[PDB]
Amino acid sequence: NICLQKTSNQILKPKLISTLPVVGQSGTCITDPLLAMDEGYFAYSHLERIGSCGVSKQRIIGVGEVLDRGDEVPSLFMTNVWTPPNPNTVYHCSAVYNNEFYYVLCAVSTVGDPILNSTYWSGSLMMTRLAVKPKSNGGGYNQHQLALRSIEKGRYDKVMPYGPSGIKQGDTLYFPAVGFLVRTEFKYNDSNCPITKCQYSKPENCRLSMGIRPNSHYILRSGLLKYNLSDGENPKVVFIEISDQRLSIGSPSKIYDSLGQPVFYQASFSWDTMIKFGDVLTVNPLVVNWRNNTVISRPGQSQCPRFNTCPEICWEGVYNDAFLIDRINWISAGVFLDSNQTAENPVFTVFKDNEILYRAQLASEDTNAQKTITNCFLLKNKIWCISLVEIYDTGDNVIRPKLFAVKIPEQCT
Ligand SMILES: *[C@@H]1O[C@H](CO)[C@@H](O)[C@H](O)[C@H]1NC(C)=O
Ligand SMILES: *[C@@H]1O[C@H](CO)[C@@H](O)[C@H](O)[C@H]1NC(C)=O
Ligand SMILES: *[C@@H]1O[C@H](CO)[C@@H](O)[C@H](O)[C@H]1NC(C)=O
Ligand SMILES: *[C@@H]1O[C@H](CO)[C@@H](O)[C@H](O)[C@H]1NC(C)=O
Ligand SMILES: *[C@@H]1O[C@H](CO)[C@@H](O)[C@H](O)[C@H]1NC(C)=O
Repeated sequence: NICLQKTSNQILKPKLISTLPVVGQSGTCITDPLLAMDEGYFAYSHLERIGSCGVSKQRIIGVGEVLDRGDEVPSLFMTNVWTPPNPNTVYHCSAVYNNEFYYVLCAVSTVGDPILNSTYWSGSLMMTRLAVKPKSNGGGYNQHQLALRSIEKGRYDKVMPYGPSGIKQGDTLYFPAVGFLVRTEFKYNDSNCPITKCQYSKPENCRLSMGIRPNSHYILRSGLLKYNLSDGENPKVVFIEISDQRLSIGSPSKIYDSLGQPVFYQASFSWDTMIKFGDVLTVNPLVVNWRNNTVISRPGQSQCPRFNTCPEICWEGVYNDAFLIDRINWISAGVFLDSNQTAENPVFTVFKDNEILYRAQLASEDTNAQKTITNCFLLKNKIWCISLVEIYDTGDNVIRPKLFAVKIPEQCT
């Protein structure tokens, strides 16, 4: 039982918790965060850059346990850390937990960020497996690279992990992903671009905004990468595209279990800026029963600001996910930047489709903030959420992820 009523009472008490100590050291910038959680365990990643935010010094990928720290508040206890040999080659990591291991799928690139340099990326992927409870002298039990024998990608030129975390269904893992499709092969009817109440929107705007520029070589299509652990000695990776219902440019996404059923979140990196999430009807093919949410959006720039609904040509926005905490009433929780066109003012928010119930400001109105990743769970039968929030210090000119733990209150006063 949680508070189901709208209230201005400050019933949310966010607690500042803390994975690694380097996150705090002066002289290093911490970027490209990942946080994933399942079954009492977590996976975490960041890129460390000496000085500017840059020149990569170290990629860390670690796993551990989520535990009560001593005073009934959960925190993260790191258990097993891996450092890739060249931090300049590893991009877009994504984590799924299964049967005592976390599996982490990343892109390997000798040509930079594959999203920004798509035409030259080889499409190379790597899969690393990390024991959540390692063994002293555990060799290939503690950390192990898995051989990817084959990547099934259909009509797509390349496919890639794209989002912090996914789900397992038995022996099969599903990572959030994106497919690179040659723009000339994209099948789209401009009549489907919804411009009826949008006098300035051209019919072609949906189609042109399916890539990061209107004249891009590729369009981006979100979906899943399926990895079945029982599928022979070296399982294949299979791309599953998201359906064309409420289609938005392929963007960082998340699939997660909540209350026994999966939910899918897709970041709004274009003109469709109201929150894109909902229960998954089928995983393969991927169909999402998108919420008709009228209260949660995200900051952008001039053409696609917060609350924008009209088709425009734009590639802008921020990843601020939401986690379902009550299916019977469809109530969710996340951290959203309360601003129209600047990445500012992170607020922990509990909300329904057409109603914000209650909230708590995490910093100040002028606090610059960016990516937010929220996961909720039970601790002694009380609903807790942990949110990673990138806080940008404009004075210091440095981004650092902060971790907050918030108990969802039972009462409204
Ligand atoms: C982008 O791709 C080209 C392809 O050869 C490469 O030369 C260049 O290094 C890449 N740019 C960055 C910033 O990595
Ligand atoms: C294109 O889409 C519209 C959707 O209303 C449909 O009426 C039309 O028959 C479609 N066919 C085309 C563009 O070939
Ligand atoms: C995974 O692989 C096993 C063995 O081939 C098969 O029995 C099972 O149906 C597969 N599951 C999925 C979801 O593909
Ligand atoms: C959202 O709205 C559509 C109509 O555009 C409706 O068909 C669908 O059922 C609604 N989704 C919900 C309630 O999850
Ligand atoms: C932010 O955007 C909304 C919707 O267009 C508008 O109502 C509101 O006035 C804007 N806020 C500010 C502070 O300009």
